[PDB]
Amino acid sequence: PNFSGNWKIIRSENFEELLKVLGVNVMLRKIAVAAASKPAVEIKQEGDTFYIKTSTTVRTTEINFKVGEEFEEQTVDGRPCKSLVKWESENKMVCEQKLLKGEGPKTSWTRELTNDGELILTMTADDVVCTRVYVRE
Ligand SMILES: CC(C)N1CCC(C)(C)c2cc(-c3ccc(/C=C/C(=O)O)cc3)ccc21
Repeated sequence: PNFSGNWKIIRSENFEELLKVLGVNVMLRKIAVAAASKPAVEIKQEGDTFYIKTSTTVRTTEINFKVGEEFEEQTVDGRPCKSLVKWESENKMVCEQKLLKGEGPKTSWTRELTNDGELILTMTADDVVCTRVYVRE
């Protein structure tokens, strides 16, 4: 079974720490943390073609990409960035991000499928590592 699914979060570490290092102020961090507690995550995968929708009441992100072909999205803190996703295996994709404008910490994300049917999202901003684990429902 591939990345396709409706994914439900079961673990999170260091989400607020991630927003902190990206310069998001306390009140905005509190809104984002509240929204991130209960996201709806939709992934449709066809080979290298991906649709990923992460939706909360206050902020929804939808990206369409092909692994290996560059695209524009936002960083986790809403900064426009150039993205490129590569395979590290059939079960792990790694995305390197470059800001369009301004200055800021180096950002990246990884999505990995475990043999036990979990999805692990890793988001980094310089030193800081945020891990979110999802299961299908
Ligand atoms: C003030 C509100 C509208 N605001 C602006 C600042 C920013 C971009 C940091 C943010 C981020 C989020 C947010 C929520 C969930 C996720 C991730 C969820 C997931 O992948 O499970 C990412 C960002 C929500 C809300 C939010």
